[PDB]
Amino acid sequence: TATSTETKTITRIIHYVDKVTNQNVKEDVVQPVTLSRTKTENKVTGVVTYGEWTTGNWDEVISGKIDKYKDPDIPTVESQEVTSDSSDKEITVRYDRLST
Repeated sequence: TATSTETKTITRIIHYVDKVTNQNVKEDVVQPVTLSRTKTENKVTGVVTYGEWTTGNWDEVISGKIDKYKDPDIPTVESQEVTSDSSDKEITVRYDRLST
């Protein structure tokens, strides 16, 4: 009965770009969540059993105001539950320059 732990990381990245030029107007926000489960192996029979994975959450991220730009298309990126079935995500928040 040998016990070990398996872990994996699921990540959401938020990008902030100019709507037209696609230049990044803010630093990326990177949200890694590391889930785990127990692994039990009988070394005589070779039988391996796995426990349930933990769960996580990508936190809400408010898109800040940037000088010279209108309000972002997405004012806030919502928090999201992360499970072992979740895939990595990328979200792009877009800012358009003032009309002036």
